[PDB]
Amino acid sequence: FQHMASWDIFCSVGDIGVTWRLARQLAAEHGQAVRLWVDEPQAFARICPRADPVAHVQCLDGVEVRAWGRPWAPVAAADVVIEAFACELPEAHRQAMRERKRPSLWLNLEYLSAEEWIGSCHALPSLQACGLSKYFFFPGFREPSGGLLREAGLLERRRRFQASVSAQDEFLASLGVRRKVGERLISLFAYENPALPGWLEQLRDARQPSLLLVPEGRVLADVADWLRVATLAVGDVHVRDALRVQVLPFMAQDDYDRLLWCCDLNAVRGEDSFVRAQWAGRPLLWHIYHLAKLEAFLELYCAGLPADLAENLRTFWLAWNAGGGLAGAWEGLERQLPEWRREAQRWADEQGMRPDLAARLVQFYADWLLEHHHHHH
Repeated sequence: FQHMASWDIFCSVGDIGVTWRLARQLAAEHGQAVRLWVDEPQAFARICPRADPVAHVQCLDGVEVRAWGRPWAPVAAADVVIEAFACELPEAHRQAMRERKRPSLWLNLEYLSAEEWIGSCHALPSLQACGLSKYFFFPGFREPSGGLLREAGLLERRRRFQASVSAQDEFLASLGVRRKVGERLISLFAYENPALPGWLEQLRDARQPSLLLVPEGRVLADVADWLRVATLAVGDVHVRDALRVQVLPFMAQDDYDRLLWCCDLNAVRGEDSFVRAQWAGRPLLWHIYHLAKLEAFLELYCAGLPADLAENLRTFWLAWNAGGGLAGAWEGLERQLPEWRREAQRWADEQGMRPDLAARLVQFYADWLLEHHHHHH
């Protein structure tokens, strides 16, 4: 015998990547029964290639992935129901949650923020009209908060990977990529940005060579325009003096981790990859889909950095997200990449000591359950 609870996770497409990662970890590491309800199967196919876009129910990585139908097909409610990123539950599911002998624990999983105030709202109950309460669950970088998603053994695996030239070379070769000696590796997952050409020009004109790895999409179209090339296909390589550009193939989440672990600088987008780039223990650039979140993260992340690096890093990140002048900050920032890399490893190690979000979520249910029946803890 072992304890197992059931979890309903609803996501309407914040970042399906975050919800899928959480669902997988609840099933794999905690042995929970997880149903993931997705209202857009095409969005889920983006993040999970092996899925069936027409199947109403399918089991992937121990998670029961179900289509969020219109109209909603009534089902019984799980022990825990998570609304990811303030999507609205089906009316019949709220009834199902109420009808249980023990009503479902109702959680809202919030977007990640470094803002200090989320600590005052984490685990806050809110009595709803139907008579149930829902609890806000705020991921965060400091206590109190719901922590960050992080798989068991992740940093140990990352350290072994980064310590092995052959593991890195073999992985990059599986993407079609071969690093040149002395070439800095930069991954570029971003949104459209008018400041990108000025930054490409700085990479082209530098003394140290760079390899810029770019996935298909809108930014790739902008890179093609700057290259003055009509089409950029997966595997294509173009050289402009010190800058080499290569187009990446599609990558599942775990392979994207390995790419982050190889690169010397990862430009990332979206809430999931922002955290994955931090676990990589490497310099990163975050493009956000906002000023309060950006500035709050910079305050915390830069707190332990030397003043000169912190100034150039903040200036570059703010300009990267404002689309403004990038020249001055990058020149100074590029010269500080080795120092920044040592600080990025320290940051990942420090965050790695905090209990991870999935563990906090399972513990929240345990304590809630014991309190519901007025038992000791």
